Amino acid sequence: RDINRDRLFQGSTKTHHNWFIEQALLALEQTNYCDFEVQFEIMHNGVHTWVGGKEPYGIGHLHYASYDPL
Amino acid sequence: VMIRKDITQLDKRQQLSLVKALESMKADHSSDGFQAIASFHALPPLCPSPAASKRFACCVHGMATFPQWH
Ligand code: CUO
Repeated sequence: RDINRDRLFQGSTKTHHNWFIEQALLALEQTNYCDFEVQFEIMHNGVHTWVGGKEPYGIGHLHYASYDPL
Repeated sequence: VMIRKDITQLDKRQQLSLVKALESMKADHSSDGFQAIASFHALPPLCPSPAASKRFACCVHGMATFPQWH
């Protein structure tokens, strides 16, 4: 895992508001399950990319990601 | 159900309130005020009476009652 972007820890100064939180909260807002899932799933994707980074065998790749314990 | 949580867990907003509240409490002129509240535990000693020649500190320390008092 090449968490090239350590930047993840760069949250907001207020600290509550975070990108994840903003994204997640919005997802929570929807009543419809389907609508909820689209937002929900995308938020999910971010972690995969952030950890995997550039590395060929990692979280970032669909193929490889299951291998990592994260 | 006011909730007491680990200090670490606390939110910035949660923290925000405590910091402001205590600071305001510090200012509080009232008997309810912080300086006054502090006197409950120890000096100035209030126990025998608020105005009594010999005063003892309010510690039901070394007693069964101790956890209740605190
Ligand atoms: O102070 Cu009297 O007990 Cu912790």
